[PDB]
This record gives sequence, structure tokens and C-alpha cells, in this order.
Amino acid sequence: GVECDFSPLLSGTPPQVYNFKRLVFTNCNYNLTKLLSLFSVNDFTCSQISPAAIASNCYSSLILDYFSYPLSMKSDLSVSSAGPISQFNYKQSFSNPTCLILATVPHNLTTITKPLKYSYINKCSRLLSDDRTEVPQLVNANQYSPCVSIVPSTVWEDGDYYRKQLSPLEGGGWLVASGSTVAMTEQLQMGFGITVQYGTDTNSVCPKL
Amino acid sequence: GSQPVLTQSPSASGTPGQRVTISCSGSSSNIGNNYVYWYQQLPGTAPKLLIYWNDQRPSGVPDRFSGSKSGTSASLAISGLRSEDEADYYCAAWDDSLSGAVFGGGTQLTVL
Amino acid sequence: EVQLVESGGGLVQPGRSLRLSCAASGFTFSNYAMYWVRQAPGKGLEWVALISYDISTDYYADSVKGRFTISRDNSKNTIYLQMNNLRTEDTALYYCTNTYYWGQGTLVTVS
Ligand SMILES: *[C@@H]1O[C@H](CO)[C@@H](O)[C@H](O)[C@H]1NC(C)=O
Repeated sequence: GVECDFSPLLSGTPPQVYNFKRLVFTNCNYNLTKLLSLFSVNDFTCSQISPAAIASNCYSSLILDYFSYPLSMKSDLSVSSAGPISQFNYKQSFSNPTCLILATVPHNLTTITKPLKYSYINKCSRLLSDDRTEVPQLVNANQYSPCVSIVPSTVWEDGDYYRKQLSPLEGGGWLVASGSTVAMTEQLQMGFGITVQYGTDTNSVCPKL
Repeated sequence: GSQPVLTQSPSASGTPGQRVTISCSGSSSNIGNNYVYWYQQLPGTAPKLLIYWNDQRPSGVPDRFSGSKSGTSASLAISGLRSEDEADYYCAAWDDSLSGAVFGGGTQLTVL
Repeated sequence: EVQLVESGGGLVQPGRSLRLSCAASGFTFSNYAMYWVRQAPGKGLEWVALISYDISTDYYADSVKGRFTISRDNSKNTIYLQMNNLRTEDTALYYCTNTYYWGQGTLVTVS
């Protein structure tokens, strides 16, 4: 029956890491290796699964995350990383097999549009009424920063600082964040996230053959 | 107990595995400029935070729970509805008019 | 581990007085707003009072304005809810929270 729809990936401006787009698939047939032949994969490292296996297994759900990402920040996009990307931008599950891919959009992939630059939330805290004490807001797994409400979808300058007033239910004070940037590259480089879940008598996201 | 500022239509039905939502409606002084929190309370137990800052999920809550906030109303959707989901579900938010926090009428879901 | 223990609850004649406590552990207390929520048996939760982490401002429900007082001590990681001229509508289970963790309540009965 039906085929898994990866099309959105190939058409638009992929968001920055902290605004990742997510496609969620059930009851479909996929050809992941076809998808990745459209790009220059620079890195493909999984956790509790393999590149070979993730292309050929049956799932209850396959979940795919995509965003613009500089290849020069490879060390921060890692299932073992403790940098700003897992702290404030993007964190995957530990209790499910996952994978992280680093690609480059080739010139003959012409429906993928570049943003001005790459930007990531380098700090997301919450300070108290004392305007000094800072309480980090670490991102949950599979979720966005609470501080994406105050960060522009693309940060104009390295170091820009954002602020918003909190009601007393949340402790008063401000929600505070700060952003860093990386110069856009000649070809758009991206990062992808894959997460699989296995079920009992309900594995319907299986490879096409 | 004198009527809450929030309207929580309290009946919520479904079936196992179904998706039931809980609609929490209010005014522009509470939902709309303030964050929503969602709570779960079992028969004769303390309440538990499910969703905070309208969409956020504390680690420990199953992924089946998620929250959203449009302009004036907020809702808690549940996928893969289970049997431990038989409980009482409340929304809450700050109110700039009362300068105090506001809770909703409270919905009870029953599913089997 | 995070724990939140109330006390003080009990029996009183209408119009009497009753002071509640709530001790906390397992987090940085001086970072969270703390508040009291009550539940009359078989009914919904109703928000009572809130106090900031600086013994700042306090907030009250119109049901309890002028009678209740919320207090706070950061050296003991403790909260107080003073109740005066209590009434039959004050019958409830009294919960103490930040937002993430709740406590097993404490009983307030009056009639
Ligand atoms: C897509 O799948 C078909 C059959 O499943 C296979 O012939 C083809 O090589 C795949 N495409 C790529 C690019 O791997």
C-alpha cells in the first residue's frame, strides 16, 4: 500500500536547529536510501541501531527531524554531546534507537533555499526578580526550547540577547535567551534526526521492496 | 467551591487507543497572555504535572500527552489512550485581572 | 529526591484559627514560587494563595482575601498558610506546590 512521504524535506527553507521540522510516519512504506542519495552524506552514526538496520526494519513509528546545520559543528550534534545543542536546542530520546545524519545540499537540488546564516540557542535561562540569579531551562527530549518564543527564527547577530516578562505563577522574573551564529556556507549543509519505535503486533512502517 | 473563571466541559469519552482532547476555555486575562499547565489526579492521590508552560512535558510523563494554546483556549490531547488514564484533568493559569492563579472546572474522562 | 510535607491541618470550630506549614527538600528552594491549592471532598481544585521566593508579594483568592496569610522562610525551606475566621467553605484538603511537585495534602475541617 501507501508510500511514506518524505517530499517536504526537499522543498523550502529548513529551519535552524532549535526550530527543527518533524515528520511522523505510521502505516507506510519507505525507501530511506533513496532519500539520502539526494544529498552528500558526511556523517551517519546511530545509537542502539545501525545505518544498515534503520534502512531495512519494520517500525510502529518512524520519526524524522530536519534542520539547517553547519558541518563545522559536528562535535555538538552527537547522542553523547553536552554542548548547547542538546542543552538548549535539540535532544533525542535515550530510550529509543536514534540516528544523526550530516549532509550537504547538492547544487542540482534546487528547491532547497538557504537561510541568511546558521543560528543556535547558546543559552536559555530564567532569571529571578533579583535580575541576577539565572536558572537554566534545558530542553526536554523531542521538544522545543520554551525560549523559542523569544528567539527569532534566524538570529541577526552573534551574541544577541532576548527577554520576556513572566507572570508570578512562573516565579516572576524574565525568560532570557541568547543566540550564536555561523556564516552561511556555499552549499547548504543540514542535519537530520531519525528515531524508531518497535511495537508488538503493529509494525507497519517497513521498507519498500 | 465557587465557580472557576475557566470553562472545562467535563465528560470526555473515548476507547482504548483512541485520542481524546480536553478543551479548557477562558478569557483574555488568563489564557492568552499566560502559560497553561495541565494536571492529572487519580482517585485519592496528589495531582501530578502533565504539561507545563502550555506544550512542555516534564521527563517522566509519557509522550502520549501534549498541550497547545491557540488564542483564548487551551487543550490537552492524549494518544494511545490507556487504562491508567482514568483520572481527573485540570488546567491552570495566571490571571492579570485577579492577580492570582485560575483553575478550570475539571474534566473526568472515562474510557473502556 | 523531592519531598513536600504539610502539617497543621485538623479540626476547628467556625471562626477559629489554624496555621499550616509545608517543608521542602530536593531542589533549590530560593528559585521557585510556592503556593497553596485546596480541594473540597468530591469537588475541583481551587487556587488559594501564592508567595514569591523573596517573601515578596503574595496573592490571594477572593474567597480568602483578608482572612488568609501566606508566609515563607528560605532558611528552613518552609511555607506557612495562616487561616483566620475560618468558615464551612474552608473545608478542604490543603496542597502545597511549586508547579512540578505536589504534596500529600493536609486536612482542614470546620463545622
Ligand atoms: C529504492 O528502492 C528500490 C526498491 O526498493 C531500489 O531498486 C532502489 O535502488 C532504491 N533507491 C535507492 C536510491 O536506494
